[PDB]
Amino acid sequence: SLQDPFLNALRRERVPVSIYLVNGIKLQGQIESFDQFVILLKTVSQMVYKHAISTVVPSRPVSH
Amino acid sequence: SLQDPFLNALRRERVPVSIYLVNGIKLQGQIESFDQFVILLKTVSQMVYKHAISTVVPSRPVSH
Amino acid sequence: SLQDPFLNALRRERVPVSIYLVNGIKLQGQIESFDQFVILLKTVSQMVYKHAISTVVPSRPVSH
Amino acid sequence: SLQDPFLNALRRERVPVSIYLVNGIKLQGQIESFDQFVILLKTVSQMVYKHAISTVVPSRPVSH
Amino acid sequence: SLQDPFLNALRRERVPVSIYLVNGIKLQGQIESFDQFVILLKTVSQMVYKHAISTVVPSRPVSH
Amino acid sequence: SLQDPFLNALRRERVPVSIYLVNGIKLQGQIESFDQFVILLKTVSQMVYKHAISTVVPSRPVSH
Repeated sequence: SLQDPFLNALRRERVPVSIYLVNGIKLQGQIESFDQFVILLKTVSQMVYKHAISTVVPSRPVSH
Repeated sequence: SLQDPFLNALRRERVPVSIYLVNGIKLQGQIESFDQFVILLKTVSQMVYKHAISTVVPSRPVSH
Repeated sequence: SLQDPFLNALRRERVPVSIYLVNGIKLQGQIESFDQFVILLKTVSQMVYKHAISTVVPSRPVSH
Repeated sequence: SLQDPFLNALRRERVPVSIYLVNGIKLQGQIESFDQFVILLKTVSQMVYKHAISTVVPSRPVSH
Repeated sequence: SLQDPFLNALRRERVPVSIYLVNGIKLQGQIESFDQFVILLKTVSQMVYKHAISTVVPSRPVSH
Repeated sequence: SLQDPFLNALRRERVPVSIYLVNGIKLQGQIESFDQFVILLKTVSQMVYKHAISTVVPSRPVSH
């Protein structure tokens, strides 16, 4: 109810984001797409499993 | 049955909280919103997956 | 079938407990309440996600 | 289909076991009881969440 | 909705991939097959549980 | 759809396997049996929770 509109706003607005993983790695890029279980983060797109994500941090505020 | 009224009390009362992640990071801010799987924590709001959270600690006691 | 009566006994008897988290932290306090996914542990009550808990250890034996 | 008869054999036969947790801790004792999500391991009984367990190792072979 | 066509594209196109695990290990190979819970990664094929995967990174862009 | 025939092939053929856990431990033995949630790995058989497994690696290729 909140997750989907937040991720969709980031995707639609092409906002650069930081995705912090539970193991301490920081990914950065734009959300190309997402589904129930994964986020596709744009050299290639990488498929990130949500279960591995701790936080998604927009580079700037977004309407949601 | 307990989680939702606790989080809602924190959100409604705008109580500063600490969210401790399973990987040892401490986040701090106010709960803007939450749903089944995520908490939105207010420079930007960040989307925190519950699966990554160990504990939510209010800065002061809250009615719940 | 076992979890609920065990936690309820600890709550009802107000037994001090240690809650060990998967990341190695030890929490201590009394169980105020619990639900499907969280335990509320009593300066403030903190909301502990069960997914982050490894073991719940009573400070003394309890009827269950 | 395998988990329940294995755990029940350990419980019924009162076999000492080692329960290794995902965080590297080793617990030892006898299985008093178990349910869908937890194992009760016998100074006090401690409630171990299965999600925190990596392996259950009997101290000797058991019929199962 | 996104995961399955992405993995299927990698499998069909036999694209070398890197599979990063939550514990920091990097696996490399070609996706032979996958199902709801596992990916088979091609000396032998190894069965990788999705719950252990953080990211799947194609070695080159793929139609999806 | 893939996991069950792979594990069954390993079990039926009694192929030595390595089971790598998410915490970095390596287990070795033969799969005696498995179910939805656990694998029984043959001094004693140990019960390994799948949630703790990262990869299952056959010692030699197997029909599947």
